[PDB]
Amino acid sequence: AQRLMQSKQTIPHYYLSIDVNMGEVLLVRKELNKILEGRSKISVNDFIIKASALACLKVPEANSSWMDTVIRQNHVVDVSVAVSTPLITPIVFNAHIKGVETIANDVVSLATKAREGKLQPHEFQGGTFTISNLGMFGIKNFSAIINPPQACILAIGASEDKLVPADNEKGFDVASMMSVTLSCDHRVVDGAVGAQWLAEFRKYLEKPITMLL
Amino acid sequence: TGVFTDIPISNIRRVIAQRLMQSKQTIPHYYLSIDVNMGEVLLVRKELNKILEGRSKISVNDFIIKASALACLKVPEANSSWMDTVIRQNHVVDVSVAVSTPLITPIVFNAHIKGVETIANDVVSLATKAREGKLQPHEFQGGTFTISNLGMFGIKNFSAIINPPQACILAIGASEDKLVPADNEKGFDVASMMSVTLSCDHRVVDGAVGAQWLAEFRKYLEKPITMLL
Amino acid sequence: TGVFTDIPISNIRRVIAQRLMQSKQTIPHYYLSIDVNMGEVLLVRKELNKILEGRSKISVNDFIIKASALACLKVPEANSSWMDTVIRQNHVVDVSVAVSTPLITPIVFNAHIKGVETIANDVVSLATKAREGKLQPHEFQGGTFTISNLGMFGIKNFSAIINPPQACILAIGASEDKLVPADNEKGFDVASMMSVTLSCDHRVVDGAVGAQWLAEFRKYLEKPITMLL
Amino acid sequence: TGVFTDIPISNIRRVIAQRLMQSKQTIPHYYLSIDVNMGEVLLVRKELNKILEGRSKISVNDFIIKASALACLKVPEANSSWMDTVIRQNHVVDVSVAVSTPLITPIVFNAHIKGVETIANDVVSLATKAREGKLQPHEFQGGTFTISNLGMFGIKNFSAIINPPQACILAIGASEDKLVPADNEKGFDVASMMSVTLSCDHRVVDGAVGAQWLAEFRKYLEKPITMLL
Repeated sequence: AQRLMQSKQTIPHYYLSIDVNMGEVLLVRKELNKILEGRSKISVNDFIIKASALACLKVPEANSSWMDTVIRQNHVVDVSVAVSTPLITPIVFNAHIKGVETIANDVVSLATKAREGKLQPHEFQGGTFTISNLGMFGIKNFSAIINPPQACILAIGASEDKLVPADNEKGFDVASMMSVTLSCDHRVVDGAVGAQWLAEFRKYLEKPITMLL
Repeated sequence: TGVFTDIPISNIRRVIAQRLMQSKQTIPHYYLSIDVNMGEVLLVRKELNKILEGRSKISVNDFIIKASALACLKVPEANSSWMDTVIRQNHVVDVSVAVSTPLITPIVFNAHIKGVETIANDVVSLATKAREGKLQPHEFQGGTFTISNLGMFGIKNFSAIINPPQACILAIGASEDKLVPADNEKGFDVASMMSVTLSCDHRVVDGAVGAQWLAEFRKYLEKPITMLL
Repeated sequence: TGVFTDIPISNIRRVIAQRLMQSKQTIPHYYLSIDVNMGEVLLVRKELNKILEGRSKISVNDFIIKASALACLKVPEANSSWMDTVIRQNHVVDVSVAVSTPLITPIVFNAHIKGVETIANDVVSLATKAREGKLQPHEFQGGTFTISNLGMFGIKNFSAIINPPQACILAIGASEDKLVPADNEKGFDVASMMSVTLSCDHRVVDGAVGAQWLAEFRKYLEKPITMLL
Repeated sequence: TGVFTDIPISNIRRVIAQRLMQSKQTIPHYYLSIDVNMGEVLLVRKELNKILEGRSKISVNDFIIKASALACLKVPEANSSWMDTVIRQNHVVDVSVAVSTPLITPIVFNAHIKGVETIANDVVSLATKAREGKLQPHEFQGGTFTISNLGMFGIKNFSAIINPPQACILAIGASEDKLVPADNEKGFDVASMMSVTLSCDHRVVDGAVGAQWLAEFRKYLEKPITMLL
């Protein structure tokens, strides 16, 4: 409550939003799960991690922190996942490098160490980013408040089935849509770059092979 | 003229010649080979080149780098070095590319991490610094691996000798069009095939693991999306 | 951790490493190769397995043993050893099988005589005594021949180095499905192909006889009933 | 008898054995390979044999000689010798043919000049002087090149070791019938294929030129009239 009252009383928040067409990621996720023996499941959440990290590389200022003297800009990406708990927050370390499946295994081993057992304090340190998704609960859209060392949050909505315009005989087709919102510090993230960040994230997810680049 | 003519032996040629004579007189070499069906990589390469503005070309050679590096992770003992007291096994992958030159050898550093396009740009900037200009000695150090491909010259298959700090080489043949069996009405279809050979130290690489290495490399290339894992 | 890590060199690994370094530094190796059409052996193997109650499985590897042994009889000089004073030519065929192990090498004794199923049972009882238990030293003696196959691992082709008392190795590739020309309406048919390579000493095996050896081996396998002769 | 038997090592066999042990213990060997589509040469060979009265047969081996010689001209460094002080590069091409014998090696002198039929007659008159009669020592001198083919014996592919004054060998496989892709209604056609391997010294032959050599050889044989140029 002190973290929240403090940060919403200091950081000048603002909210940017988009829609992300998740079909292609659904195909690749189905396939990599087929290729894995069942040795390890892979969630959509892992692609979410991988992409948001690479985007933090492409547009660094969404991945920095506001210290009072100087703005601190960090070249390694930690990403903390906001997991609900009867609000434990494991950090995935150096996610900008490690592959999607090691990210998935990392987030599960961290969840097992969290949901029913104690974690070391070292994992709660709120390092450099936060994803926070509530699509399981059926929330369509939501805007979070952020934790003060950092400058941004990523809030993910429920995936849904909308009728987009098409070129076939029917004139339309179904599409999976995720509404994605992004809060920013706005002393460090001016709106055009928050938008640039959301742009790259949108492209790494609309076109998943470009994660290889 | 006459029946024969002589020219003095070059200095750098004697350096290389010492490396080669030494290593083929010490390391117990042996040769494993496979065929790799390159069609899917050709599709993904065409597409990522389409998505790039032409801001940067991407060769097949870069996928070759990325995969051989990740395989070095999956099967570490093909990526190690034989020191006389202990076998030295290194958790970071450097990969040196054997580029022909009127044999300059740039190293791509930490290729196990960096993405395919930064690997492509790295190998070109290293080639520009090599083919017509001097490189720092620091780049010739033969760190931890070597790819060496001669498919441009139309060689189908070839087995190289390796440089002694390391334990292996990857030699890549020309891509070609073979008639594999199929299930359609015709009963067959065309396929792109690359013959890939791999030399090993064989005090450190026993045959089953050299094979395991070749297996993973084959799967990262037959099924390119698994490079994401 | 760090950029590299070290582990002490194993004792048995140094024994093998001495065998390998020694033999690839002494024996003048060379590599002959063929393709062997394995369909007929596949039919006979299916049938003899059907006729056996399941009392004993039979692998393709056993036919490989039986044939290579009979060929050693037909062309003796591929089955001999180079001693410094005289070439030693031995009228009994032992055959050692190079089995991968986390490289244990059981010998099948007098395989030139015993039938295919006793050869299969011999190689399994020897594998059971090897993979998880100690063997007597007497079985590691490298007697007079070596088969070494890596088709299970998907290797297509490979050339091994040999162990110095002997003069040759047989390396077996993966079986595969190639489209050979035919005489029917389609003009072609599928065929099972095994690529088989054979290393030789080449002070004792001149190329025409290494080839003769490979010839007989090819005929005992292309036409399996002639194993009865 | 007994389990083994011995025969004294032959003198000439020790001479050859010294040549082989020496050269595979000194020269840093490596192996390049291609496939050569032999159909057109088969047509021209059939025709020139038809035009000759039967006054002289012509083998495929003669085209092999003519082409490898002209290629030695186009890419000189595959046709030179490694002396310790300087690399010796010779503007005349001798070519020695490795003929099997119960390993006699006649040399065809100045083959870069003489026509295909005089090359054929030269190799037969040299074979007649060799297989059942003594040759002068002057013909065994291993001058500047060696072809060595084992397609008669059905070997598909093989890599030889070379004799130390020289820097390379050409090993020729059996000609075979593969199903290449085509443009007609069937989608494919039969092709005659020869697998050709080439060993090199690799202090004098860097890989791109060994490849260049193999390239020209491939073109003189794929397109036989260009032998006239």
